[PDB]
Amino acid sequence: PESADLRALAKHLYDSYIKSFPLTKAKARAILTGKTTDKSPFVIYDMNSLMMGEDKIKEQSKEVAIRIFQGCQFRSVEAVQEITEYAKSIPGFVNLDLNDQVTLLKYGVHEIIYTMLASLMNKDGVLISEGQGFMTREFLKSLRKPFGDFMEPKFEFAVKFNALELDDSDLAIFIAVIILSGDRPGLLNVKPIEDIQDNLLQALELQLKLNHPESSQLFAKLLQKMTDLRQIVTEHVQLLQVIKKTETDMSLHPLLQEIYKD
Amino acid sequence: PSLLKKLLLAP
Repeated sequence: PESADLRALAKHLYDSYIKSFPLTKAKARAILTGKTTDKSPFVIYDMNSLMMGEDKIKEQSKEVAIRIFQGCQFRSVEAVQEITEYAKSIPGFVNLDLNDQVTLLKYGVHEIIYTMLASLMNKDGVLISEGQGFMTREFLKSLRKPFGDFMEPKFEFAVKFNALELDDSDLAIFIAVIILSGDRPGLLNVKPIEDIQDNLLQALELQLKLNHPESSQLFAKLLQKMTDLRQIVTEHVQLLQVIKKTETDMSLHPLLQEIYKD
Repeated sequence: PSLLKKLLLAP
């Protein structure tokens, strides 16, 4: 009854997630485990392989570490746009005050970016360029000191998050819960957001009980991952300020400028 | 102006 409506909501979110995000976790894991008929991704594991694959997985004369860092930022821009399209499919979201929709995305998108990045990661590297490339974790760690630790916190989160074995159906609801967070700074009307989130949280709990019946306390673990993601984003913002106060001539995409403006 | 607002309004 209420339960049936919660399954219909879960399915609606899954279907909209499929519409919004071209590279799902299911498709990504198939590439990572080599169980797909598609062409294998080009592996970037050192400076030589970067040179060989850079143009295919995409001139300028920036140092390698800066080209990699800024490429990651451009992927983030595309992710923000996909997440925005997904948010608009969450029932109730587009009827919220428009300034509150902006606030929810501004303070939520990076948490979602990290969540979905885990889908593209294993302990050894990350899929890039819509799955056409694979950049190793060791190569990213080898970059000059300001940039050599930029991805490592994301890998650390991802290995632990991926141990929970969530699928795309689980992730669709988890992401929606995060977007509909009523405690973001400057929200004008918190109650309608909390009401939507309460229903999404009920849908998530039922999804996890049905889809992960042997995974004790998985719901509580995911609530804790939401808290962890906020701390991860905070640390990332700190690293960016460092990168800004030590590096020079670093163009930042205007969409990221809006999101990072504090 | 807000770029996020523009994305939110573009159907």
